[PDB]
Amino acid sequence: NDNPYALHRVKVLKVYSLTETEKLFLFRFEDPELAEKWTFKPGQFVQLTIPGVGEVPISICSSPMRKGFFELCIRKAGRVTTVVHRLKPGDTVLVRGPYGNGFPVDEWEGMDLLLIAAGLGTAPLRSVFLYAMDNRWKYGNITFINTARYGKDLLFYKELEAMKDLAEAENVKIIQSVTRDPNWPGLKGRPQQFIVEANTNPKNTAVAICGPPRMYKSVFEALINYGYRPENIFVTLERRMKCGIGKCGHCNVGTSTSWKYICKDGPVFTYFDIVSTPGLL
Amino acid sequence: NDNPYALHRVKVLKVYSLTETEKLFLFRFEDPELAEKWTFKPGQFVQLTIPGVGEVPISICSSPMRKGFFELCIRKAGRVTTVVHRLKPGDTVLVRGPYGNGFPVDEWEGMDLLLIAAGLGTAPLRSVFLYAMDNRWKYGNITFINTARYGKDLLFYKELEAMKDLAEAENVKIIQSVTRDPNWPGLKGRPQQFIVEANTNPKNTAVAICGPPRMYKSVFEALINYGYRPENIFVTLERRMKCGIGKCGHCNVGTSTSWKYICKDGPVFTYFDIVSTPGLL
Amino acid sequence: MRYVKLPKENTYEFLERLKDWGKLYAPVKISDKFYDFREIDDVRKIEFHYNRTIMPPKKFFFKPREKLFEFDISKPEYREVIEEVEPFIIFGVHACDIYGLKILDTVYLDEFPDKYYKVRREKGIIIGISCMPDEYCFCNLRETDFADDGFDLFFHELPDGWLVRVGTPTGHRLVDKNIKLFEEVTDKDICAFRDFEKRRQQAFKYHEDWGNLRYLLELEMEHPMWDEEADKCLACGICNTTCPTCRCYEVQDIVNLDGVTGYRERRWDSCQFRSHGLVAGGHNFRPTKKDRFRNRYLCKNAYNEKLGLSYCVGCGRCTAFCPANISFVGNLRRILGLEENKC
Amino acid sequence: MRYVKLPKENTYEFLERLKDWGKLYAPVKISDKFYDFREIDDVRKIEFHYNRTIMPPKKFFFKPREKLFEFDISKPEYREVIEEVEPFIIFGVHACDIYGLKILDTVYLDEFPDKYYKVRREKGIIIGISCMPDEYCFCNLRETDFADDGFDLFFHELPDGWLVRVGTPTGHRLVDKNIKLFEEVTDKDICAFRDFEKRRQQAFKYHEDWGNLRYLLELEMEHPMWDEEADKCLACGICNTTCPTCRCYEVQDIVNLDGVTGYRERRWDSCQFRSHGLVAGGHNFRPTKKDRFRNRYLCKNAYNEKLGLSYCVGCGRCTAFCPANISFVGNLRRILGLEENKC
Amino acid sequence: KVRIGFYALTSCYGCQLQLAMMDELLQLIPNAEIVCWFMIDRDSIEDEKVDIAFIEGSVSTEEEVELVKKIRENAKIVVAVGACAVQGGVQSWSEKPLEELWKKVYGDAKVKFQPKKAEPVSKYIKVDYNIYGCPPEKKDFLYALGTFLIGSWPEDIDYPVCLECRLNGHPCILLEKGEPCLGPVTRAGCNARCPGFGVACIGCRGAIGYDVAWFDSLAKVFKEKGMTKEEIIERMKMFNGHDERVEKMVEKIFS
Ligand SMILES: Cc1cc2nc3c(=O)[nH]c(=O)nc-3n(C[C@H](O)[C@H](O)[C@H](O)COP(=O)(O)OP(=O)(O)OC[C@H]3O[C@@H](n4cnc5c(N)ncnc54)[C@H](O)[C@@H]3O)c2cc1C
Ligand SMILES: Cc1cc2nc3c(=O)[nH]c(=O)nc-3n(C[C@H](O)[C@H](O)[C@H](O)COP(=O)(O)OP(=O)(O)OC[C@H]3O[C@@H](n4cnc5c(N)ncnc54)[C@H](O)[C@@H]3O)c2cc1C
Ligand code: SF4
Ligand code: SF4
Ligand code: SF4
Ligand code: SF4
Ligand code: SF4
Ligand code: SF4
Ligand code: SF4
Ligand code: SF4
Ligand code: SF4
Ligand code: SF4
Ligand code: SF4
Ligand code: FES
Ligand code: FES
Repeated sequence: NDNPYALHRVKVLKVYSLTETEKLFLFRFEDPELAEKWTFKPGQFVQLTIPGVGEVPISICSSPMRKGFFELCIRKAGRVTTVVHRLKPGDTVLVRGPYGNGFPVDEWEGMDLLLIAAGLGTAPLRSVFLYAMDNRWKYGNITFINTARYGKDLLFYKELEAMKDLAEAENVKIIQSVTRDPNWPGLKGRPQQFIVEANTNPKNTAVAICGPPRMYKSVFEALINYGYRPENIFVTLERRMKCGIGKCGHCNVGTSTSWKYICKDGPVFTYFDIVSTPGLL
Repeated sequence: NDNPYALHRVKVLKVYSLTETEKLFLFRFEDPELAEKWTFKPGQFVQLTIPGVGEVPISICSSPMRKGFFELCIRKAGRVTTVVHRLKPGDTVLVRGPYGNGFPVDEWEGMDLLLIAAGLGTAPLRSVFLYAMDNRWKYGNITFINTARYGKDLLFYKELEAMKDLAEAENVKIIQSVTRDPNWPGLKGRPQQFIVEANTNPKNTAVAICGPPRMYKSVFEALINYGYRPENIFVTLERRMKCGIGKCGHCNVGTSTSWKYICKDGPVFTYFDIVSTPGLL
Repeated sequence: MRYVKLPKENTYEFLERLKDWGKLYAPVKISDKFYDFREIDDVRKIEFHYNRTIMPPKKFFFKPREKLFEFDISKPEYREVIEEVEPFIIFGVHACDIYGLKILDTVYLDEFPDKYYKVRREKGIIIGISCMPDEYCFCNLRETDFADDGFDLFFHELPDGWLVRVGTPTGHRLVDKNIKLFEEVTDKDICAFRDFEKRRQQAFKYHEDWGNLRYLLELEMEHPMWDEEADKCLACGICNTTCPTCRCYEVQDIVNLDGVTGYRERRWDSCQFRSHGLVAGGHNFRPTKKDRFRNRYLCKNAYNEKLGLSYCVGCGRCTAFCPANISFVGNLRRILGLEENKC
Repeated sequence: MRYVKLPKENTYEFLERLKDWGKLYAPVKISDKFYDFREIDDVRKIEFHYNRTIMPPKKFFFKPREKLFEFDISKPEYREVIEEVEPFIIFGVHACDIYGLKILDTVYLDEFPDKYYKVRREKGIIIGISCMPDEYCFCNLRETDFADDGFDLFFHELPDGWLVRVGTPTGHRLVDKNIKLFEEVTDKDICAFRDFEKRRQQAFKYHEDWGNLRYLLELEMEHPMWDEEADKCLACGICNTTCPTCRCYEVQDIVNLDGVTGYRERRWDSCQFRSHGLVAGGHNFRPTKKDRFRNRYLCKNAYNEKLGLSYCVGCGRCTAFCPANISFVGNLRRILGLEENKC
Repeated sequence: KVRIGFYALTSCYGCQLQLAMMDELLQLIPNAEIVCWFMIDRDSIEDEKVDIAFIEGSVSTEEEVELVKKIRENAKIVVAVGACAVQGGVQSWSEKPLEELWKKVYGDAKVKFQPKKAEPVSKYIKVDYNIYGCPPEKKDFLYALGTFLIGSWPEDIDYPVCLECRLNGHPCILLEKGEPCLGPVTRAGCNARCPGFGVACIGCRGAIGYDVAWFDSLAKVFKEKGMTKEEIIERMKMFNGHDERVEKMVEKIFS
C-alpha cells in the first residue's frame, strides 16, 4: 500500500524480435484494478524486476491512451538483460510504477515538433511520436528522425517505412539515416545533416532529442545555427538507477551549484539545464 | 477562484435573541453549490464580513452534519458587531471559508469527554457537544459544564435545561453554574469545583476547555490534581485576526522558541503547548 | 550556472537593452544620503554602489498601500481590483533583500497563495548585486550574505567589469539575446572575484556566532534593558515599515461620500501602534510599550523551519533608520552577553 | 519549551527509569579511543562525554544491512520483511547528528516515504547532548552547532547537573512521570549554561565563513589538488560509510540453494567503489579515482533547499577516520585558497 | 538438474569441507546432480561431460595440467574456487625456483611423478567466474550456487573488506594500532572476520580486480607507520603472490 518499493505483477503478452541485439515485448498487468487505472506520461521509465536477479529501468515506448498495455524495447547487454531476453510470452515479471517526468507534451499544442532520435534512445521518442499521432489534431507538422550506425539497427524501420506514405499524406516527414553504412541502400549522413531539411518553422518549434550524449553538442550547434528556439529543446540522459524514488544516489548529475537527480529532475531535461551545468553530457 | 481573500454570499435566515448582550443567528449560503458542498470541523471559526464596515471572526457553533446551515453567537461590544446586531432576517452579508484547526473530534472516539465552557467560549464547545450528540455511538459518557458570572449570562440555558431530563438518561451530566451572583436559584461556585463531580474516568478521558484564560490555570491545576491525563487537554485562545490565512500577523502567540500563529496553529491548542510556551495565557 | 562577464564599458548598454523587456526599478538618490527604488528613465542616474534602500524591494510585490476590493452595498459584492502587470526587472537587489523576498514568498505563497503577491512575484526578474558592507550590515550573523536561488542575474563586481551569474531560463534568454555585449571569463577575473569576496567577508564589523539567541531570549524576557530601551523608544514604527520581512498589515474600509462606492485598503502596520494587538473591551495583549518592543524583538528572532533562517535578514534598516538610534544588534548582544558580560 | 534541571546525582536514576520505556542506545567504549552506539544493559558503562561515534545514529533508521523482501520464484511474489519495533530511546545524539537525521528525513520522507525508514523514525526518541569540540569537529562552519527541532530531550551539561530542554511532546510525558527526580532552573544555572556555551563556541579550531564554496568549487573542477589528493586516496569508502548524510545504497539479490527461495539485501555503498556509477558496455561516468573523489566532494558540498543546509554537517568523521588522513576541511579551504593563495 | 563436478587439485580440501559443513547441501541434492565429488561420492565419473566445474586447488603437477585441460574441454562454465584456484593461493608465495625448493625439502631424492611450480588455474585455462576466499565463505557458496541454478551468473565484487568492517562496526585496526591490515585492497564477503576478531587482514580473498586495487596508497600509509618497503611487499603477495601489478605499484611509491 504505502510501501514505495512495492511492485506489481505483469505478464508478457507477445514477444517481437526487433533486431539482433534488441527485442520488443508487450505487457499487461495481471490485476484488473491496476490495469484499468494505470497511466503514464510519455518519457517516464519503468523499474522492470526479474524475480531473483535484479531491477533495471526501461523507458516506456507505448501510447498512454492504450490503458493496460505498454511496450519495452530491451537490449541484451548484461546479466539482467540476458535473463530478460529468455522470457517467453505468458511469463511473470514484477514491474514498478512510472517514475520521473516525461516529455512536456501537455505544454505542447499545435506547434511543430522535431523528434530526433539517435541509437538506442528511440524508445521515448517513439512513445512521444505515437502520442502525437494519437492526437494529431493538437499538433502541427512533425518530423521524426531516427538514426543508427550499423544499418540493420534502425529500430522500428519497418513500422516507419510502412507508415511513410500516410506520414507524407499527413504532413509528417519521417527520416531514417545511417552514419557508418555507405553500402546500405538508404540515406547517408549524420542527424545534423538531415535536420537542416526540417519542415518545422524555427519560430514555433519544440524539439525533443534522445540517444548518445556525444552527438548532443553537434545537434545543439546545428539547431541553434538554424535559428531554432533554445527555450524549446529537451533531451534525455541515463545514469545508474536502482531505486527510482530518489534514494539510490547512483543517478547524480550536475555540479555543486545544481546537483540534479535524474529520477526526480528528469529524465527529460532542458537545453539551458544542459549548458548550465557541464558534465551532464 | 484562487483568490484566498474571496468571500461567499449568505442570508441570515432567522435571528434569535439569546441574551441581552448576545444574539444567535441562522445562516445559509445563497449559492446552492456552496451550500451543498460546504463542510467544517467543530472548532473552526468564520470570517463574517459586513459590507462597508469590516471583517470579524466568529466561531461556528452548529453541527457539521447539517450541511448548508450554521449558527453564529455574536455579542455587541464594538463597531462591527454593533452593525451586525441590526441585521434583520433575510439580509445578505459576506462570509469567508472555515479557518484554523477544530477540536480533534475524530480522534476522540471511544472515550469519555469533559467539555467545560466558561463565559463566551461556550459556542465552539456547544458545536463539539452537538457533534457528539449527533454521533453518540462514537463517544462514552460526556459532561458539558457551561458557566457564566451573572446568572442571565448562561448561554443556551433553556435548551440545556430542556434536554437535561433526557440527557440524564443518556449518561450526559450537563451542569450549569454561576460564579458571582448568589441570588440566582441554582448551582454556585467556580467552574473548577464542579469537575470533581465529573462522571468521566480520568484514565480514559479527553478534556476540552474554552473561555477566559484567567481561569485556565486554576482549571488545569484542578484537572491534574484529580488524575486526569494532561495529554488529553485542549483549549481555545483568541487574538486579533484580520485575515485568517496567516498573513495578517496580528494573532501571534508565544516566544522565539515557539512563535505560533492562531489561524494556522490553532485555534485549538494542547496542554503541553500552553505550559511550554508562557505568554499564551 | 553559466558565468558571463560584462566589461564596464557595456554596463549601461546592457541596462538600455534591458529596458526593452519592461519597466526598470533601480536604486536612485532621493536625498543627500537616502536611496530608494524609484522607476528609472535615464540610466545615468542609477547608483550602482549604495548601502541600502529606504523602502525594501517588497513594495513591488507586497505593495505599501494596496486596494484589495471595490464593493457595492446594494447587491453586496466585492470585486477584486487586480490589474495585469508587465514583466518588470528589479535591478540592484542585495543578498539580504533577496533572502527577504524569499522569506516573504514562504509567508505569502504557503497553503493559501495570496493572488496579489503571486501575480507580481511571477512576473518579476530579480538582479542581485554584490554590495559592500557599511557600518550597519550584519548579514553574515543571520547568514544572508550569498544567495543560491531567487535571482536571475547576479551582478558580481569586477575590476574590469561585472561578473554575471545566471540561474534561471529567463536570465539565460536575456543574456543570450544581447550576448554580443558579453564576454567569457577566465582565471584572470576569477582570482579578482575571489579577492573581492575575501575583502567583503573581512570588511564586516561584527563577527560572532548567533547560535542560541532564540532560547536565551525567553530566559531573559524580564531584562531591565527592555524597559530602558523601550523608554528610549519613540514608538513610530519605522523599524517595521522599513523592515523587509514584516508580513503584518492593517485592513480598513473606506466608503465614498454617498451610498455605494467602497474600497478595502491594505497598508503596512507595526507592533508599536496601539491597535495591533487590541481586542474588545479595551484589552490589549501587549499593553505597555516594553511589551510591544519585546514582541517585535521576539518575532524578528523567530525561526522559519521552511528555510532555517531567522526572519531578520540583518539588513540593518531598523538600527540605521531609527530616529532614536536604538541599536538592534547592540540590544541582541546585550541579551546574548557579548555587550554586558554580567552573569 | 520547559527547562527542567537534573542534578548529577539523579542522572543515572533518570536513565534507569528511561530504560523502563524501551531499549536504550548510548555511546559506549568499543576500543581504546573508538566510540559506537551499543545497546545498553549496565548504565554505568555509558560515556557521557564522547568525541564521536564510529557509526552515525542513522544505523537505527537506515540500517547498515537490511533485508527488504524475501521472494519465491514460483508464483513470483515479494513479501516485505518489516517487523514491529518498540519505541527505542537514542541517548547521546550530537547536534550535528541531529541535523544529519533531519537531512535524512528530508531525503527519505519526501514525495515517496520509505516505509522502512518511516516506521523506525516514528518510534524513536532523540536525546541531544551538548558536545565539546575536539581537533576535528567543525559543526559551526556548516551551521549545525545548535538545534531547535528533532529532539524530545536536550541534555545540556551543567557544572551542578544537566539542563533538560523538553522541546517536543513525549519529552513532557517522560519528564512529568519522573518529575520526582527533577528540579527547576533559575538564573544560577542559566548563567553557568551561558558561560559553558560561550566556552564551547570559543573552543572551535576553525572560524571562517564558507558561503561561496558551492560556486567556487565548479570554477576549480580541474585543480591539481584533486589529482594529488586522489593519488593519496586509498578508495576504501570509509569517508562515506561512516558519513551521517550519505543516502546511497546497493541492492543485491541472493538466492538460496533450493533455487526457489531467496531475499533482497540493501547495504551502504560509497562513490569510491567502481560499480557505483557504471552503465552497460563498461562505461563509467566517473572512471578515474580523481573523478569519484571530486564527485564525493561536490555531492557533499551540495545545497538542500528544503532546510538551507549543505549535506555535510561538519561532524569530522570523514577526516578523522580516513586511514590516509586526508583532511576534508583542509582540502576544501585549499579550494578557497587559505593554504596556497597563488591567485 | 545441473551437472556439477568438484575436481581436487593439490589443496587442503578446505573448500570442499566448507561446502560440506553447510547444512544447505542437503537441499542441493534435489535440485542438482553431482558427477565428480570424490571426497564425498565413490561412484563419481571422472571423465563425464559436465555443465559447471568447480575447480579446487592450484596447479603443481603435469598431471594437474592435463587434468585442468581435460576439465576445460569437458565443461561449459568453469568456476575457480578459493585463492588456490583463483590466484595460486599460498602455494605460490615463495618466489624461489622449484629446484631450490625440492633441494631444500626432499634433498636429492627422486619420485616417479613429475612436480611443477605452483600456478593459478587462470594461467592454463579460461576461468569464467570465481568464488573468492580461503576458504570461501558459505555466503559466497550459497550466492554462486543459487545464481547458477537460476540460470544467471554471479558478479565480480569490487568492494574491500573495509565495507563489512564499517557496516558491522568493528574498530579499525589500521587507524588505532597501525597493524598491517590488507582490508582496503581485498574483496569483501567474509563479513570482516579478522578485523572483527582483532587480527589484521592477511589478504584472505585476494586483490581487487578491474585495476581498482590501489596498492600505492596502501603502501604509502604502511610506510608512514614505519614499515620498510620489503616488509610491505612481503605482507602483500601472501595470497597475491603471482600478481604482476603489486611489485610495480609498490616500487612506484618507493621510487
Ligand atoms: C532512464 C533509463 C531509461 C532506459 N531506457 C531504455 C530503453 O528504453 N531501452 C533499453 O534497451 N535500455 C534502456 N535503458 C538501459 C537499461 O536500463 C540497461 O541496458 C540495463 O539496466 C542493463 O542492465 P544489466 O544488469 O544487464 O547491466 P549490468 O551492468 O550487468 O548491471 C548494472 C546495473 O545498473 C543499473 N543500471 C541503471 N541504468 C543502467 C544503464 N543505463 N546501463 C546499465 N546498468 C544500468 C541496473 O540495475 C543494472 O542491473 C535505460 C536506462 C535508463 C537509466
Ligand atoms: C477565534 C475567535 C473566535 C471568536 N468566537 C466568537 C464567538 O463565538 N462569539 C462571539 O460573540 N465572539 C467571538 N469572538 C470575538 C469577536 O470576533 C470579536 O468580539 C469581534 O471581532 C469584535 O469586533 P469589533 O469591530 O466590534 O471590535 P473592535 O475592537 O471595534 O474592532 C477591532 C477589530 O479586531 C478584529 N478582532 C479579531 N479578534 C478580535 C477580538 N477577539 N476582539 C476584538 N476585535 C477582534 C476584528 O476585525 C475587529 O473589527 C471570537 C474571536 C476570535 C478571535
Ligand atoms: S546585510 Fe548589508 S552586506 Fe549583507 S546582503 Fe544585506 S545589504 Fe548586503
Ligand atoms: S524606529 Fe526606533 S523609535 Fe521608532 S518604533 Fe522602531 S525602535 Fe521605536
Ligand atoms: S516584528 Fe511586528 S510587524 Fe514585523 S512581522 Fe513581527 S509582528 Fe509583524
Ligand atoms: S529587524 Fe532590522 S535588521 Fe532585521 S530584517 Fe528587519 S529591518 Fe532588517
Ligand atoms: S561536530 Fe559538533 S555536533 Fe558533531 S559531534 Fe562534534 S561537537 Fe558534537
Ligand atoms: S576514507 Fe580516505 S582513503 Fe578511504 S576512500 Fe575516503 S578519502 Fe579515500
Ligand atoms: S558523497 Fe557519495 S555516497 Fe555520500 S551521498 Fe554523495 S554520492 Fe552518495
Ligand atoms: S563529509 Fe565528512 S564531515 Fe561532512 S557529514 Fe560526511 S563524514 Fe561528516
Ligand atoms: S583456497 Fe584456502 S581453504 Fe581452499 S584449499 Fe586453498 S588454502 Fe585451503
Ligand atoms: S581494520 Fe582493516 S578491514 Fe577494518 S576498516 Fe580498518 S583497514 Fe579496513
Ligand atoms: S579479514 Fe582478510 S584474512 Fe580475514 S577472512 Fe576476511 S579476507 Fe581473509
Ligand atoms: S533514481 Fe535513485 S537516487 Fe536518483
Ligand atoms: S490569522 Fe492572520 S496572521 Fe494569523
